[PDB]
Amino acid sequence: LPVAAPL
Amino acid sequence: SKIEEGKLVIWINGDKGYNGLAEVGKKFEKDTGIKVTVEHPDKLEEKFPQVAATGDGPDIIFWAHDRFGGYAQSGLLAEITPDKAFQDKLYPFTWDAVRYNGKLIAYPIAVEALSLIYNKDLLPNPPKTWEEIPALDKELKAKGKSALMFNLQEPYFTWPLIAADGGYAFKYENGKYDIKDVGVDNAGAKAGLTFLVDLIKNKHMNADTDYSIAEAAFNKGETAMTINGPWAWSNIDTSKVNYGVTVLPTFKGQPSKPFVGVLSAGINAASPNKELAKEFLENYLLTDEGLEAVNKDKPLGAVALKSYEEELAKDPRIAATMENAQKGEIMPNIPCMSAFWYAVRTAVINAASGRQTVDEALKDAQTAAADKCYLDELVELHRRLMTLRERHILQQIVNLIEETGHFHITNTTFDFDLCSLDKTTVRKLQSYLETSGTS
Ligand SMILES: OC[C@H]1O[C@H](O[C@H]2[C@H](O)[C@@H](O)[C@@H](O)O[C@@H]2CO)[C@H](O)[C@@H](O)[C@@H]1O
Repeated sequence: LPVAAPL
Repeated sequence: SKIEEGKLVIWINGDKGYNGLAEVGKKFEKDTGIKVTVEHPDKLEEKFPQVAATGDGPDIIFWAHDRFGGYAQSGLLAEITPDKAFQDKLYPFTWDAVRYNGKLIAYPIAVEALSLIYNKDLLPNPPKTWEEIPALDKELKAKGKSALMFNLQEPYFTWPLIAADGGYAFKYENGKYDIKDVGVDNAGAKAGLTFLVDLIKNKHMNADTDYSIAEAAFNKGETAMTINGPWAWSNIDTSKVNYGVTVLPTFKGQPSKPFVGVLSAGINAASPNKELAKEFLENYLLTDEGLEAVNKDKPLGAVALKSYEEELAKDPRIAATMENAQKGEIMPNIPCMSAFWYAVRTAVINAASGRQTVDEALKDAQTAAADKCYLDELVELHRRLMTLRERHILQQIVNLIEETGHFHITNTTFDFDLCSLDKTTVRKLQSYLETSGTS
């Protein structure tokens, strides 16, 4: 379950 | 489209009063002109999500509330919209059982709990403990009878004993039902399952005893005791057995803890008759006369409708149903309930057959149920995190992840995997999100 938030 | 408009098709289990319910449908037809068809297909709790996913099935589905959360999550149920006046007619706790993610997804009908049912002619005073059943069985075997026969194939019937010293399998935390870390695997549950397996090894019970076998034996006066719900009372009345319905036996001094199901009626999301379904359930079924027609066929237990429950309150069999319900555990309705039941069913079958030891069987059931439930909560948290946009909230989530160090940074993103986090970190994200005002 990878989560990506804007850097 | 696939479901016929201008009529109602209702599915209810074969053990319930489907003929009494059909009589309420004849009353609806006499007043409105709408025909009501009642059906009781085999394995309807599994057939319903199979046919409703394709836009098919009945307009109305009856089952205990535990399965409805899974149906609602798959988009199979219509949200119900009773007004305050109608809601005030049923006990508030019954509405809680049919609430999923803030919305009411079914009409509660009745509160079901298993009780110990005994033959007063063979056993004037039933045993208060499970421990005294092996010697009682020896005494009755000398007279050509057995002490106890009950369905061993479904975890619903064996769970009360397993949980007597085990305690509750679930707990409420962060606005959601969570299966406990040792809700199925603890020493008390192992002691309970061992007692059940020892009953079989000592020839006091048979591993293949199912619902029909136990019901026939009790109703023919062959066994002094059985474990069953209120629906079974009519068949015993017909058999003319002089029976009592009482508190389940204690194990290690602890009360047996049945899972409490609220028999509920959901409306299929694919139904073109949602308003007719609402009128039938609110104005016909959930009335003293509607519930009496179903009750007279097969007793419902402690009904959700206040007015009719007061008229059933004096029945000693209902007092026993309520006492066992208070000692048991209300089933959660979360979608992983399906996996919980499969896992406990497999543990009881494997321990009773010698396929696994008791310890191995419950350890594996705890792993299978907790992995499925935890995976569902992670999928939901991932969905929740991916919709957040507000800077302060995102900074705080990232601050919590940074404490663990389980993250990576790319040219454009801050990355982490919910699967690589410890459960305490996941609980902190859930706790923070509950306070952030966002859902
Ligand atoms: O055994 C697992 C099974 O338990 C419950 O089903 C009960 C049901 O609530 C009663 O109304 C009655 O029909 O007996 C059933 C057990 O045979 C859960 O409701 C169900 O989802 C679960 O699979």
